[PDB]
Amino acid sequence: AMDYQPLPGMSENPSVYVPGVVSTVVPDSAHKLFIGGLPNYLNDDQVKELLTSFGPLKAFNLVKDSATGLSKGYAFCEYVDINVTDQAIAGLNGMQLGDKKLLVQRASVGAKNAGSGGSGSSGSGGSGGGVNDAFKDALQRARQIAAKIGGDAGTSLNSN
Repeated sequence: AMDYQPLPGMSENPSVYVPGVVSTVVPDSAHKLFIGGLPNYLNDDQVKELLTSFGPLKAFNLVKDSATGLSKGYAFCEYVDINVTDQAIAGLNGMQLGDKKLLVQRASVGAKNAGSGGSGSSGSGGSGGGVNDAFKDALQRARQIAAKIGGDAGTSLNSN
């Protein structure tokens, strides 16, 4: 048994009462983050602990292979805190966990992803001050939870 059922009338919880928490399909918006270069053995739930560390997440849609059923190495997610997007992406881009680092860029409804030529400018500064640079705490958290799960060999859904 590996599922979450809330108790109707007994605690509404902070933000876990919803079974299937964080939408598995992320509605196309400008606060949609694209994470590329992530381990194929990490899916939405497992990557949540890395991404949600910076702010509250609303939806998480990993690119999953339809052939055999594993992560394709990329994911799309959106912060409910639309403001946190700019800070989180600035802190999470280049997130280096062990020997693998993720490329976190903006999907923006299939805009261009980081621009890379005109469409990726006007942001070369004014990031220091608002970004909480605790990627150390996020790293430790993520890597220890990844180890806790055993690299997709268990669960960390402690919802009781």
